[PDB]
Amino acid sequence: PPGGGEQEPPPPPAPQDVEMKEEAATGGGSTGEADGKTAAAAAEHSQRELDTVTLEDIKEHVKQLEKAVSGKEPRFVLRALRMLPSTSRRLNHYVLYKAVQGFFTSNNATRDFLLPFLEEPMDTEADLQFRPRTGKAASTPLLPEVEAYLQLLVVIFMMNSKRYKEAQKISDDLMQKISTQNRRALDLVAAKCYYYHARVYEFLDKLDVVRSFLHARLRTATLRHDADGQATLLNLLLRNYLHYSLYDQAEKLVSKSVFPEQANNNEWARYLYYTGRIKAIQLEYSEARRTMTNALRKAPQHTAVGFKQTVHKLLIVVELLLGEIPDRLQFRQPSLKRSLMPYFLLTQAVRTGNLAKFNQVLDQFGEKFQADGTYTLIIRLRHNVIKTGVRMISLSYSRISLADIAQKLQLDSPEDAEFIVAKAIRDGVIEASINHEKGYVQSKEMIDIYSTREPQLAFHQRISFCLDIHNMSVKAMRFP
Amino acid sequence: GIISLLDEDEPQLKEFALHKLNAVVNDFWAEISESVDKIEVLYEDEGFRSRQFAALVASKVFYHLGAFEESLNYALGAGDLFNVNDNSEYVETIIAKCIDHYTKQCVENADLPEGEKKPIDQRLEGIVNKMFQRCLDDHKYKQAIGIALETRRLDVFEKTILESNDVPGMLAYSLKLCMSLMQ
Amino acid sequence: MSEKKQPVDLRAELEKHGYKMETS
Amino acid sequence: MYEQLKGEWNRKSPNLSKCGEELGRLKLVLLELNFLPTTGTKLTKQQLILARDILEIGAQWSILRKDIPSFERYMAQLKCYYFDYKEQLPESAYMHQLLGLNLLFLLSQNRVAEFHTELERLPAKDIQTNVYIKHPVSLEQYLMEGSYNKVFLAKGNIPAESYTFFIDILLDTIRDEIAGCIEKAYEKILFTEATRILFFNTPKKMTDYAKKRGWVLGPNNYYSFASQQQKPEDTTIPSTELAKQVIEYARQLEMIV
Amino acid sequence: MLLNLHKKSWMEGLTLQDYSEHCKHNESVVKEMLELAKNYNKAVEEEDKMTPEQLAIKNVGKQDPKRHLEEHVDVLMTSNIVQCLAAMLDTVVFK
Repeated sequence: PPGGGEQEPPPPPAPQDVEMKEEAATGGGSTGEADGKTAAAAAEHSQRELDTVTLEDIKEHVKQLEKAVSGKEPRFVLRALRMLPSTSRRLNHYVLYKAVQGFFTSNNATRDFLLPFLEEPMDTEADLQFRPRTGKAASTPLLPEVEAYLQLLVVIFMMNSKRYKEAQKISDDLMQKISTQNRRALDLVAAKCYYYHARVYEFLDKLDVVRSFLHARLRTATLRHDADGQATLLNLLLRNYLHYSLYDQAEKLVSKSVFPEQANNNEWARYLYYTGRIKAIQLEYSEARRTMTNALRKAPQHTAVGFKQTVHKLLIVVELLLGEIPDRLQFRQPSLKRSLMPYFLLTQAVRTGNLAKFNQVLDQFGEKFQADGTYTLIIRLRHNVIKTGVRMISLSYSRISLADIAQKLQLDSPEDAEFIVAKAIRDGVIEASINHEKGYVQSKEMIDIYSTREPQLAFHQRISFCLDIHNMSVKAMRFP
Repeated sequence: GIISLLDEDEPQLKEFALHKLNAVVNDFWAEISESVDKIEVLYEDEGFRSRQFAALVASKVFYHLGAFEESLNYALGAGDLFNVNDNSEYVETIIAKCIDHYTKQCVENADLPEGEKKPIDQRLEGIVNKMFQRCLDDHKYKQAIGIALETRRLDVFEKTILESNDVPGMLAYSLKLCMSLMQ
Repeated sequence: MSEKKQPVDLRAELEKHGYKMETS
Repeated sequence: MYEQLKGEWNRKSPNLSKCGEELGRLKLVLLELNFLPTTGTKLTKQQLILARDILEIGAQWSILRKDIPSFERYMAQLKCYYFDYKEQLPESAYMHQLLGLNLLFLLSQNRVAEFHTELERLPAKDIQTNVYIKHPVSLEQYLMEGSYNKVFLAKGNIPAESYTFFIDILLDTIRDEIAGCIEKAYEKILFTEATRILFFNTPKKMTDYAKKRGWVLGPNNYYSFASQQQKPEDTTIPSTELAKQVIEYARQLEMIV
Repeated sequence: MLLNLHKKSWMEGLTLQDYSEHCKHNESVVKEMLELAKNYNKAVEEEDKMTPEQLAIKNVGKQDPKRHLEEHVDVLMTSNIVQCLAAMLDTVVFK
């Protein structure tokens, strides 16, 4: 008891400092950044806010409860106040409440007091200049609080932050005018709590009412604030719309646009994983392997944790349907390994041309196939076994009888033996010629050609268009 | 895919189809894309009294598909039921496209200067002075003289300078704004 | 990051090759 | 109240007149409740379920008359019914196979994309039971096998069920696409195995294709001559576009400059 | 005219001959100087691949660059002479 009682005081001071000065220096600094320059945007505290939010998402967040200085909620949410020279007095009032909190119990517990608190900014009337400061002062307690998952009486409080964000959405439909240099930070912050829309709604069932609401927000941002807005909202669309049918494959067709410019960073890569599974549902394997590889290869630096391992998991699925895959056991991480353990023997069965080896993988690992969600291609891969199996033996064997190859091709009668190779040439597999009497399959090859034209002529536009973009970057980054 | 109802002959299934459209189209905004060619069956049929609203929903799917001038063409063929209802935001876009195309059509006809001028539909110029009633009723001279400079025509502009109250001397420095941006 | 997506969730052969001789 | 509605469901229809009469009574249902947007009080959606049954048999009648716009209309109604914002509905016997049997015709006509996106709704409903999925996918593997043989044996055993004129066009789109996926280009083969290509005994389809193919008609044999074919060189035909390639590329070089 | 008289040097002798003399040689022994140019490819670019690693050691630019820039781009401009003047063969040989 004395140890646990005296170890309570040490923890709070760290949130009492960094959690106090995180939105004070970044948010209060963004106030001066939003007064001037305006360049145009930047607003580097918006990306610094991303660093602080992602910092809280690990440790320590805020609430929950923690029983440490719950008076931080009324601190920033009250006392604009009101015009800038009067706000300076309230900038001293934060220090006044620092002394009040340094004297008495400092209101270490709020809970049901969030009802007057969250409505106090509406009692001030008003900030009135910066809506992102009002939305952030209310959300910063509540957004990390969603990670508690208590599911009692505070879920509707998260919904109240969603209503405050809807007031942020109506103001996202009006002012402008003109260059709402704060709406990019509103795109950032709202995309977060739009994913908190996803989490809080997923506590019970699908959000479908918010699918029409997301389409209302996604379409009302057109065309003005779509920049960096439409990208995050399209992932908010694509993610759960990939979980719930339907039509998103043809919906993103008419939705594009592209939509440029890609922001922010890994956002477009993960979008190419989301739409990567989409474009993989059309089964064209050149665009699917390029969108899946570009999804993972374009994503630094992690941690955390396993979904960046999931894009790598589903990445080589289209490579399994290509007919040739390397053994990936050397790419296993300490985490991704234990997650894909069935998928290991799966791609090992894809390398081999044995049917029973692949079918036993299906019967045993079908439970993990339910966990991943990819099924339909597991039964049709038997056609990849007959095409890779015939690619194997044909190129392999000098002249193979249709009765001897019939074991690995499982039928290979005297009739279909013609089509196996012939319709493989239709798919561009093997050139083997067969004169059918008994018969026997005599595989030869003569090709000397290509390896030339498209690679070098494309490399011209590749390199040139690249260095042109690198011009568009460097030439435009010299403002300082 | 509610557009499949249009294959049946009698128009009452079409009015019930668009009654399905105007509500749940939020998720179906992209669904009508491939079937717009089937919407053309209603848009090109004169004996169909609801072809107007058929051009409304066709202008909505074209609004989601990114088509602007095409949505303006169907806005002209959307009759009276189009201009009467404005909610959400369908307005600022189509009136931006309408005013833009209108003022550049007026500039096109102003260089002729006279004769051979292209035909101007009464509805696209109808929502010009009708939506300008917002500028006349709200008593905003800055925007009123703004659109008055856009139309490039002396008649409706003569009505803007004829609006009530004052504007005692405001035409003077308004011409300073004109000559500043004058081409 | 931690932002965005990720926080959501013939043998060798020895014996057989030596046996091929004495098989036939 | 209202009806008589499902009285013709057990007897089906002797001709298309009763199908059009059912379309008329269903039109009266469309005159009152229509398809939407009545949430309810799902008691008003009870006759929507009673409509789903006759719309399922309406799709069986639509394929019975072979008319494509009919089927895809009632299939879109069944889709939007299961796609409606309220998913919970009384379970219907055809609710499962209407996805899979249409999927059977969908993939067995050689569509490799729409199979994945048809079952991409959610995997759970497809995994549980009543699986018709195994036949079409292996059938497609027997399309490039090709078959013919194992498909004709699979033409004797079909799930099926109640969908016929779909598999009729499915067979037609199989026959012509075999002649499209064979040559060019394949090498020399013998006669009696081209009798094994199209099977039957000596059908007139072997004369229709041996003409269409062309290719070659040899005695007791067939050839790919001549040769393999047309012998692309390509000589200097690509050299002109090779010149043009750097024509506008040196133009891009001057754009830097 | 006296301007074009000395321009005969860098343009062509007759404005026809000298670059029809470039149609005389025309890659002919002109690949020998392409072999020496591709020897300048191997020579200069084998020490050009040593440059960016050293840039990572010294951190970074010694000002520099070695230049060791452009060069064989001009050889590719002679490749524009290759593609153009050889595309004239289709006009020369046929009618």
